[PDB]
Amino acid sequence: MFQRSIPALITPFTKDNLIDEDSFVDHIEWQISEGSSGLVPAGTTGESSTLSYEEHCRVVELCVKTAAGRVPVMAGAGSNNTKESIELAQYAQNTGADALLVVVPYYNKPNKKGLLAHFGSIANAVSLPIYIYNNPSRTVIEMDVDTMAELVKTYSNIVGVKDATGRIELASGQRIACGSDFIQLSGDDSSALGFNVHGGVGCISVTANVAPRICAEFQKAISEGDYRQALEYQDKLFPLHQALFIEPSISSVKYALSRLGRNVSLVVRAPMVSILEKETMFAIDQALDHIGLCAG
Amino acid sequence: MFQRSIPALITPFTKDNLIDEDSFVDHIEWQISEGSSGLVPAGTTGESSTLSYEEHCRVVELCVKTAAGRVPVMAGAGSNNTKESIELAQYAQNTGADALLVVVPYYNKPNKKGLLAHFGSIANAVSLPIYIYNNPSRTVIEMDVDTMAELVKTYSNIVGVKDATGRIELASGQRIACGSDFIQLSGDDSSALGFNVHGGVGCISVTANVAPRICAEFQKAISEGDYRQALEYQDKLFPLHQALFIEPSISSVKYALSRLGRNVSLVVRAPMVSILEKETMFAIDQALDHIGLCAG
Ligand SMILES: *[C@@H](C[C@H](O)CCC(=O)O)C(=O)O
Ligand SMILES: *[C@@H](C[C@H](O)CCC(=O)O)C(=O)O
Repeated sequence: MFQRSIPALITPFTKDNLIDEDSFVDHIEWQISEGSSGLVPAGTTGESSTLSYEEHCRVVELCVKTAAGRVPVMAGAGSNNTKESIELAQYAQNTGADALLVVVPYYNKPNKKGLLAHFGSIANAVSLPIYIYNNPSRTVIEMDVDTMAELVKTYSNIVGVKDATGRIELASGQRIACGSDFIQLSGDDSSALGFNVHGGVGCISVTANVAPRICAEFQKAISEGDYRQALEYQDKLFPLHQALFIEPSISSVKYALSRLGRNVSLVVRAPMVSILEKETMFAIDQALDHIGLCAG
Repeated sequence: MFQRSIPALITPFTKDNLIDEDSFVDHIEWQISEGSSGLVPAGTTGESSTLSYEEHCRVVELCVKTAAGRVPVMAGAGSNNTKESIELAQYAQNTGADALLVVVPYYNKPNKKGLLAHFGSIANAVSLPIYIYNNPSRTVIEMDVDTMAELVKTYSNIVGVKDATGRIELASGQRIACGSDFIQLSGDDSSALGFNVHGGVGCISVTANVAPRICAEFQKAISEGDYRQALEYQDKLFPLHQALFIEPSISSVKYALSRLGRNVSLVVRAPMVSILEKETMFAIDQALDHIGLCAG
């Protein structure tokens, strides 16, 4: 269901700090027309953390309605509060999402028994497919492979992972422990290539917000097994992947989209700030121009 | 104003998962009469992550009303959403708290400019004193000494830190950069002793929930400079400090309280669980015995 290039969508805001619904719709429609294969609304890159419950819901609802069944929609539905996670998950299901992205809880550092309680309680509350989002560089704790295997064996609707560790040995470990039917998606743009040759089938990408066509061509070459050509795309994209997290990628992505002429404002919600260092903007600009993304 | 032993109060829950207000009030009265010098409601040990906005406000208000001026109340106003922190801080001010505890944002990983925006925005929205809560073992990012010193120099109501790093060389660096009027409180029970000799004046403690009297006598000895007696207290408290975070401390503390006979249920909110391993319960029990606290 989910494969190849899947953007973790930004959430654009207006000058008055409302959800820029028009810009969000245009972004989705542009992403699809450029070759993105699925959508993740209200994830990390979507500034989930600074959305109200009702904004989060509205963002998922809007993304589902815009996609119009052309590509699958994996709703962000995870916080570090299980009850709230269940509420976001059931909303996503009732509004028509195709699947759920559920992060390992951040900040309160549950132990393994808590992870089993968290994901198990969510899996029992919806019938949608659930993707475990493992990102220790933000959550500190890391779900280990025994726990992930245990969840897959226990809950039929826990069906894959987003693996943002960037340590691709874990892709081999997860493939062996959870089965080759377990759907592995990279959560780290810069190692997405090797992740797939170890068994991944796509990437939930930051960079695809900014460069969806070549990210899509990149993932298409991999799925055709043209790895020589995938390596040529990697050398072109890698400087951009890197330039976009010199500072928080949410700021950097909106900076780049606005530079490219997309109708996306620079506004972000605190504690993100839109002001970038000049060295950062210069790195992003050079990487964009090396790919040749400026129309004019 | 804030000094010696200050418990990060647990939030007790009923069997039906409501806030157990009578238990919370009783815990506060007990804490005060056993010699705790301040209270921090709705911090990390308070399970702030799993309180609704309303319940968080209720915990703070109920703590303020119970304390009734006897000891100062430093309300938890932390989240990784700046707008929400402002609302929590303004609720705390309007309900009568004496100060605010504000964690460095977790999960979304702001950079230095984001920290200045986050803490600056909060300092502009309230007139209460603010304590920076630095805990990179949960937030990943760590506020550095230059950023702290700049906040302190810029905003008159940024007055202190909770320094939960447990690297006490930072207490020296923060003392020199921010000045000796800067109020430094340890956020790490096991190194509170050395933290104070480097310039700290108290501890926001997990263990004080369980053994408020001994922790109070421990901090009293330090403030009188009887460091020989303080080391004697450290040797008796250290096994309890360590036993309480074998597994998550919020579960471990509530288990310890019930083994002491207090009216605190074991209920915690997912993704925390109350089940502890046999070895964890035994390590806590023996640590409690070693302080004669229960057996002798
Ligand atoms: C997933 C896409 C990326 O994994 C974000 C990675 C990061 O840590 O910045 C998402 O939910 O954004
Ligand atoms: C502050 C007290 C401690 O630093 C908690 C220690 C931990 O990281 O668990 C608080 O807000 O609980």
